[PDB]
Amino acid sequence: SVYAWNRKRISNCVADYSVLYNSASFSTFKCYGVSPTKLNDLCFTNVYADSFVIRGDEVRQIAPGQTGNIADYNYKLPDDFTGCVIAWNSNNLDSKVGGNYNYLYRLFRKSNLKPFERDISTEIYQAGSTPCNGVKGFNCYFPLQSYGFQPTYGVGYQPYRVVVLSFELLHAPATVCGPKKSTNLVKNKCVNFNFNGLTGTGVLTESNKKFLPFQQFGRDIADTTDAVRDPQTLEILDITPCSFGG
Amino acid sequence: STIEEQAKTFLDKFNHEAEDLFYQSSLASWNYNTNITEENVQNMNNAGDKWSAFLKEQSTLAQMYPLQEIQNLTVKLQLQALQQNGSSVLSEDKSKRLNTILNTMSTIYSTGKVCNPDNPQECLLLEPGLNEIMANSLDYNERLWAWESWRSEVGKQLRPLYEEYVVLKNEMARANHYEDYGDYWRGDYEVNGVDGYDYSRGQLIEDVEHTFEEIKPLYEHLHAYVRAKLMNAYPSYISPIGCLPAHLLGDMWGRFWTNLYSLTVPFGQKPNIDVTDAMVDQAWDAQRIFKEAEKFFVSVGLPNMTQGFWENSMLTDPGNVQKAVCHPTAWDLGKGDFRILMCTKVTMDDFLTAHHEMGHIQYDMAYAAQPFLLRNGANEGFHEAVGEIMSLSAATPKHLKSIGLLSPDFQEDNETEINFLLKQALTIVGTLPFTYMLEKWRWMVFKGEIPKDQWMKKWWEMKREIVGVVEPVPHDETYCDPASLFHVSNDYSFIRYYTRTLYQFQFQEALCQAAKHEGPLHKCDISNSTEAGQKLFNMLRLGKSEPWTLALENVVGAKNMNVRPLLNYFEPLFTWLKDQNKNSFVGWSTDWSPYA
Ligand SMILES: *[C@@H]1O[C@H](CO)[C@@H](O[C@@H]2O[C@H](CO)[C@@H](O)[C@H](O)[C@H]2NC(C)=O)[C@H](O)[C@H]1NC(C)=O
Ligand SMILES: *[C@@H]1O[C@H](CO)[C@@H](O)[C@H](O)[C@H]1NC(C)=O
Repeated sequence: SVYAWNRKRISNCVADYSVLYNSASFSTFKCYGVSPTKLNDLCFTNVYADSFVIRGDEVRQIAPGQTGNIADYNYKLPDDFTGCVIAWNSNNLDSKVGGNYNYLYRLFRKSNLKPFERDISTEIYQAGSTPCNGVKGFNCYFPLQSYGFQPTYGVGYQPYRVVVLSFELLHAPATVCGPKKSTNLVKNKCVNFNFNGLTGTGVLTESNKKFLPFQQFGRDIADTTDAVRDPQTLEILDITPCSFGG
Repeated sequence: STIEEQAKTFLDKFNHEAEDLFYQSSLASWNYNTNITEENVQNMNNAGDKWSAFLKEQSTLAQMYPLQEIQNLTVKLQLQALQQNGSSVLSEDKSKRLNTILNTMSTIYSTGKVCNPDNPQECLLLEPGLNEIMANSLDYNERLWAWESWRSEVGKQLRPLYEEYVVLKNEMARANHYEDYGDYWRGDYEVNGVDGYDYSRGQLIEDVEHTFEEIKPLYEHLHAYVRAKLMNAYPSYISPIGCLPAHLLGDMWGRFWTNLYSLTVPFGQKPNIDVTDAMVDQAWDAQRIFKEAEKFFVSVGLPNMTQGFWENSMLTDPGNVQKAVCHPTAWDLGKGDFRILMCTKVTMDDFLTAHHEMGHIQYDMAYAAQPFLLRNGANEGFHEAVGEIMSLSAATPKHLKSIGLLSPDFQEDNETEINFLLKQALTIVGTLPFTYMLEKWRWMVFKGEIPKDQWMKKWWEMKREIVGVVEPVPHDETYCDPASLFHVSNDYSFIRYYTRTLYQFQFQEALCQAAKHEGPLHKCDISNSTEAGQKLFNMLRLGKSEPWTLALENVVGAKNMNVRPLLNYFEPLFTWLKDQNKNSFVGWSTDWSPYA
């Protein structure tokens, strides 16, 4: 639900944002702190996923500096938020011909919801001065109401699935990041290489020395790299500077 | 304890279930109308009782709120309807007696049976039959008998029921802080908001009749013309100085006079506006007709028609086993759902009717952002007027030529345009005086200023002067002409039908005023005119949020109700009929009668 929006922690993996961006089945995908093109380039510690199904009209309400029945009581999003949200039509999945009543939204709240805060309380809302013992009466109401998603509901009213991606930058080591570029191995030509940050120019040949199962690269003396193990076939290469002279 | 803030919470709580339950009821009604079956009959009541019982407790809660200090105009307007409990102002016995008398008054009308004297077992009903006997025929005996049977076997048996119903309805209306019952009907044409735009029920009463005297030269001449032509049609039946009976009107009540257009055609050799061969030649089925009309709607500037309408709506004939009504209806089930229910046929009249239904759809979706209690027209006379504006704009030969329907070398001129305008006027200005006198009669019957003896003898002796239709036969007070009507047994307001067309013409003038179109008003077209949309757009989205007094400001500068376009639209027909009625004296002498 939206007042009880689920929270999932994603860390210690690689994120495939390209397949998420290229997909054309997503109704809404807009954000400003990070442009989607460069999202795979730079990465953070971990991410938070919040999945809930909302009405089509309310989709625009989930944005920084917004207020509404959802943006103020069911979910509050801080103005300094980074990342963005994926919304897509789910009328044929979430809704049913008899009317989906399995989703609920908070309508009343004495205190406005705080950013990145979820309130699961179901206290009997009180408006007037009448003493109510948790029972409905003159002006004592309920903070939660239900969705009535139906297949015959028009656009802006059909059940749309919405996943909020919250990005955070703790001082702890970053875990989730983007993929590689791979390219292709070429030998016996003065080229330049970037083997896991081992940036440098040279010519790569085949060698015969044996690394123990845990080294990554060797060196000989005066701290100059002399051999590298490729991270794909686990073979020992060699490095020679392409010639120069007067 | 504040009341203003908690009123909004109560409104939201009421709405959250109000839209849902109204949507369920609308879906059930559409299901029943689309396909009828025994199962789909009892569920209608099973939903209607719940919907009605939902309206009682919300108004029950709408008495503890002191609606005298709430400052928000929107909140005050919204809770004004909330305090309206409805029929809970009298005793339960009186309420059930009134419900029973309404039901029996409707059923007696629904069981009308009149048989021919020669064959005692051959009766005819409101279905095609005795109504058609005097609708399209050239006779004076069968028409006389049919009208006599209708006015004697219907209305006379309903007389005591109406007698009790009038006083009961007046009494229950008095308990709602109302001086009468007609005041409740006039409450729609009433605003108590901003100063300078305020309106009163008595203001409506006076302004609905000060808008009637400006059409006297337009009407009387026409009457004389009709009378004059009736002289060439029915010699030695009516004196040239008198007035015609109700049998020759063409309808059981003479509301529509277009049935005599073909009989009284000036130039019968000139063909009328016919495109039937054009409709059938290239197979104009219902879908492509609706799509071309939608293209015209887009050319007006209206928002794009919503996807899914082509799917849910059943455009064609319902079929053979799935019985359904053929009443042209445009359903707005809510929550973004729109549908249409019509028995489509390839006619120009059905073309205009489809235009009307889609105009209703557009107007309905115009105020979708309103709260649950504000998705209604600012008055009764905008929905029908908005729908009929499109019908009026779709009949111009300019648009018909623009859609490849008429020959490019056509010879439209003054004679055929005058004939078409006469056909239009027999429907347009052919209803004003009878409607006005009917509504006035209902009003002082509601008021009670006329006693129990001046009810039926007054009806004809005032119809003689308001319209000019002679009493074909002697009658006593046991007769009741008005009771033999659709909008008298179901308690339906009829004043809407008076201003409605006027609104059209006002808009039909005002838009034309903002159209840069030179020539006659009838030939004025709004096709390919984006500027003609936004003026309308400034009011359609208003809905019931703003009173109609201020709503009638973005289209017409004048906020009053002055009858400008009736003397503006029908200028050539009137100036040609002045030439036509040079010798025939206009007006009717209320002394000649068939019996004396
Ligand atoms: C990553 O690199 C390749 C990518 O597929 C895989 O290793 C080779 O996989 C191919 C077929 O997928 C085999 O024919 C080779 O024999 C594999 N070589 C080695 C050295 O594994 C595998 O998915 C990954 N390999 C490693 C070492 O992580
Ligand atoms: C309306 O929507 C239809 C369906 O996509 C489209 O073909 C058409 O171009 C739209 N017209 C306008 C004016 O938006």
